[PDB]
Amino acid sequence: VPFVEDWDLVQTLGEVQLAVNRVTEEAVAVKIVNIKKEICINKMLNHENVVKFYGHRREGNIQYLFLEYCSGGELFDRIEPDIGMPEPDAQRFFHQLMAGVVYLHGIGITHRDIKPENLLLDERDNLKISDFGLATVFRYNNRERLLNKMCGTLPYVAPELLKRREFHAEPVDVWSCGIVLTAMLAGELPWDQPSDSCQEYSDWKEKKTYLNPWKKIDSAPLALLHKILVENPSARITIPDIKKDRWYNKPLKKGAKRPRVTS
Ligand SMILES: OCc1ccc2c(c1)-c1n[nH]c(-c3ccc(-c4ccc(O)cc4)cc3)c1C2
Repeated sequence: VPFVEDWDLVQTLGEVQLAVNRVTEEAVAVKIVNIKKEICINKMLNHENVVKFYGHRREGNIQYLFLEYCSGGELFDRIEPDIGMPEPDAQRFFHQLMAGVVYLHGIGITHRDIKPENLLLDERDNLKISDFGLATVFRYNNRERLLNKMCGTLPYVAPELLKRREFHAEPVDVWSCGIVLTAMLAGELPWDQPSDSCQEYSDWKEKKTYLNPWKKIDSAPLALLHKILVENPSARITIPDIKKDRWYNKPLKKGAKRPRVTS
C-alpha cells in the first residue's frame, strides 16, 4: 500500500505536533527531541489509562516519538480557576488516575511528575498519563531501589523529597495525585511547596480546614485528602487503601449519556 507511512504535521500541541496519516487520516502526536530512558520506559507501557507509544525514528540528531493523540486535551483545562469541577467528574478522573498509577507501580515504574498538565483526555474523556521524561524504574528483579533525585514540580512534590536524602518512590506519586484531587475540587493549589516555611502548608498540618482551598471541599473527599497529604511517607495512605475510602466508593456519577427515545 503506497504512502501509508507518510504523516502530515498539521498543528502544535505542546515540541509536540499533531500528525495526520496521508492515506488513513489517523491522528497521532509526534514529540520532536534522558531520551534513551524515555523511549525504553515507553516501550514497556500498555494500559488504557497510559498514553500509547507506537514507535520512534532517529533522523540524525532529531528524535521523533510517535505517541497517542488525545483530542480532549489536558485535565488542566477542565479545572475552573478558584472553582474546580463537579465532584462526580473529579471522582471519575481520580478513579482512572489510580488505575494508571497502579499499573505503572505494578511494572516498577514511577512517573515522578504527576500534575493536570500531564493528564490527557481522549475523545470519550478517558484520562491518560503522559510525559515519561522524568520517569524511572524503582523496582528491578523484585528489588526496590530508594530514590534520591530531585524530580517534579514544587506545588505537587511530596515533603520527603525536600527533607530527606532517600525516600520510597510510590508515596511520592500518591502525594501528587492528592494535590491533583485538591486542584479538581477547589480549582487552586494549596501551597507553593510542602515546607514548614510555607504558611499554607503549616495551617494544613494545624488542621485549619476552615481556610481555602479546604473550605470548598466536601467532608467526604476532604477525609481522603486528610489521609493522602500526610507528611510522614510511611504513615501516608497506600493506593490499595485509597480504593477502600468511603468517598472513593461513593456513588456520585451517572454513565455516559446514551441515545434514548420515548413512547
Ligand atoms: O488542544 C487539544 C490538545 C492539547 C494538548 C495536547 C493534546 C491535545 C495532545 N494529544 N496528545 C498529546 C501528547 C503530548 C505528550 C505526550 C507524551 C510526551 C512524552 C512522553 O514520554 C510520553 C507522552 C503524548 C501525547 C497532546 C497534548
